[PDB]
Amino acid sequence: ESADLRALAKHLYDSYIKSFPLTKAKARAILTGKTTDKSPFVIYDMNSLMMGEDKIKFKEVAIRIFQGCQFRSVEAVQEITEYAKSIPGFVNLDLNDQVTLLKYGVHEIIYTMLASLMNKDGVLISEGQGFMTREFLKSLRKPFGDFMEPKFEFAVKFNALELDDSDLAIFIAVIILSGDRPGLLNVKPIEDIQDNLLQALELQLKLNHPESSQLFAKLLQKMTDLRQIVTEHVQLLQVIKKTETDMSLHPLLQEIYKDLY
Amino acid sequence: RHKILHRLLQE
Ligand SMILES: CCCCCCCCCCCCCC(=O)O
Repeated sequence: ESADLRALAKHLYDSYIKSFPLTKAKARAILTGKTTDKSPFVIYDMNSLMMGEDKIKFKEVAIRIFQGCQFRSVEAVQEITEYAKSIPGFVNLDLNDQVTLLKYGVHEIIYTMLASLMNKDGVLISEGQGFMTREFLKSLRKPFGDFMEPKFEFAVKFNALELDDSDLAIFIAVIILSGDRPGLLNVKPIEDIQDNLLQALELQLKLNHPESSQLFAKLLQKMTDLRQIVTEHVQLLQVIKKTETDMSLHPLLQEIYKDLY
Repeated sequence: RHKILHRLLQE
C-alpha cells in the first residue's frame, strides 16, 4: 500500500544522503549564492585552471581535464555501487546480474547527478569548491571540446523538472533496476523490484510536487534521453581511446566500457 | 572479469 512505498522512498533518501557527498540541495545553495561558504574558484581559462590547482586534486590541458573527469567518475561509480547495495532486494540478485545492472546504469546516473551540479554556464567540481565554465570546456581542442557539451544540453532540460534529492534518490534506483540491460540472466526479480520503485517514484512525485502534473511521465521519457547520451558518450570515448596515446583509461572504467554499445 | 566491480560489490 501507500505506507510501504513512502517507507521505501525514505529508506532510499537516507541511503542517498549517506552515499553521495554533494547533494543537489548544497549544489544549488552553492550555485545561487545562498550558502554562507567561500564561493567556488572559477576556472574559465588556461590560466585560471593553473591558478586553481591549489583548490582541486590531480600532460597537455585537454588531457589533464579529461583525466580529472576520469578520477571523479571512478569515485562516482564507487558511490553509486554503495547506493545500489542499499536498494532492497538488489544484493539478493545473482551477482553477475548486479554487475550487469551497474555496468550499464552507472553512466546514466552519473549524467543524472551531474545535472544537479550544473547550470547553463558551468559545472561545480571538487565537491563544490571549483566551478568550471561551459565555454571553457567547449573551447578545448577536439575531441575534448565535444565531451561535456551534450551533458550540459541534457542537464538544462532535466533541471527544468525541478526535482529534489528525495525524488532523485528513487529515480536513480529505478534506472539501476532496468530489466532490459543486455546479458541479464534472471529478469523477473529485477522487474519485480523496479515495479515497486516505479510506484514509489509516482507516489513521491504526486506528494512532493502536487502542483506538477505528469512529472512522473516527463521523467520516464528522460530515461531514454539518458541512454542516448550514454551511447553517444561511449562512442566519443571509443574515438579518444584510438586517436590519443599519452593517456590510459582507469581500470574500473575499462571494466565498464568494454562490450558496452 | 569485472574483478573490481565484483570487489566493490562483495565489500
Ligand atoms: C562521465 C562524464 C564526464 C565526466 C563527469 C564526471 C562527473 C562526476 C560527477 C557526476 C555526479 C556523480 C554522481 C555521484 O555523486 O555518484
